[PDB]
Formats: sequence, structure tokens, C-alpha cells
Amino acid sequence: DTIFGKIIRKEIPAKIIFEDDRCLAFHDISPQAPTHFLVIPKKHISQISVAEDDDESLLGHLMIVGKKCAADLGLNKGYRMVVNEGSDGGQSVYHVHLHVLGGRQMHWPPG
Amino acid sequence: DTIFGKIIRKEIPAKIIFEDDRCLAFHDISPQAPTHFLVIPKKHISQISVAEDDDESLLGHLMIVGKKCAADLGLNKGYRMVVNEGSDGGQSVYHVHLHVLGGRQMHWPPG
Repeated sequence: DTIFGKIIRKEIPAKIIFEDDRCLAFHDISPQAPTHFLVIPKKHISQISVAEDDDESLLGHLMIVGKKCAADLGLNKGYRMVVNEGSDGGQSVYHVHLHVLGGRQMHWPPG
Repeated sequence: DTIFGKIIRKEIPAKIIFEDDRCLAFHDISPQAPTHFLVIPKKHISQISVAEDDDESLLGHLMIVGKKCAADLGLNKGYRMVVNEGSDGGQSVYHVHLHVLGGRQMHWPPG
């Protein structure tokens, strides 16, 4: 369940930007940029390393939802899409979630 | 097009990791981590903000391939996946590309 499950279950409140039969995009509570949100699959996939080849269209779906919400958020100057795998990736929640950061200049390297 | 085009075209060398009929994975020339390689679409989508809703499985396919290469490359302790959009996003080349970074701990915020 994590907090993700409870949020999707609307058990607990989130700054929901978007929703459809496949995902939930809500604002990241500990933003690392002016605008920071997460686009996550309602379906549980702990980490990208274990995403199946049939999981393919959902991953790209998270990606498209991300690009739509970001434009919705007026992110016309740009943004950075992120997914963190495991320990070195700094994966906090073991449920696949796509980070979207904007509102400012991102730097190289990406952490 | 871009250098990514000529790379796809075999015009200029590249440290190729995997190829199939729709995409190419190869090492980043200026790596930002022990393992830093990219996954790019043969179809020239200039950037994610423009990607057709038809590019959804393709954009998912990138991520799929990516995590596969990360696994073939032995990245079993995690890594980070990145998609830079526009100036704020710090998009170096205007042709959709997915970063995969590992070999070391990735920090938060992600740039």
C-alpha cells in the first residue's frame, strides 16, 4: 500500500493534478523545484527494474501524462523527467513513480 | 538532423549497447556516472513535449530497453533514468533521449 496506495485510494489527501483509469499525478510535497509532481501507475510495480515488457504502454503513458500535466502547469520553458531505481537511484518509494521538475534551471549532472 | 541522427545512421562512431528496429542504446560521450548511457528513438521526436499520443508504447519501449541494458551492464544496485525537456530541462540534443545513470549514488535533488 505505502502512502501511494492510500493516496490512490484517496484515503489520504494529495495535490492531484490528474487522474485516469491508469495513473495519478499529484504534487510532490517535498518539491525540489518551483513545480514538482509525481506521475504514478495505479498498478503496483515496485521498481522499473522489475517492469515487464507488457508494462511498456503504461510506462510511456506515465511519460505522456507527465508531459501533459507539465504543460498544464505552464512549464513552457522546460522540465526534467525522472525515475529512480534502487539504492544508487535513491528510490524512496518502492512503487514506480515518475518525477517531474520544473519552474527553474536544472543542472548537469542530474544529481 | 542532430549528431544523434548521424549516430543512428552509423555515420559517426558510438559505443553501441543494443539496437532493435525502433531504437538505439549507446554510451554517453561525456558520462556523468561510472555508467551513463542513453536510449534513443529511431523516429526523430525533437522532444518529449511534442511526442504524439501515438509515441506512448515507443516511449515506454525506451524505458523497457533502458532497464534491460542497465541489467546487461550489471547495474544491480540501482540507477536513475532521465528525460530533459527544453532549456530549464537542460536538454542538450533536440531528439528525444533517455539517460540511464549508475555506477554511483545519485543525489537528491536530481540537478
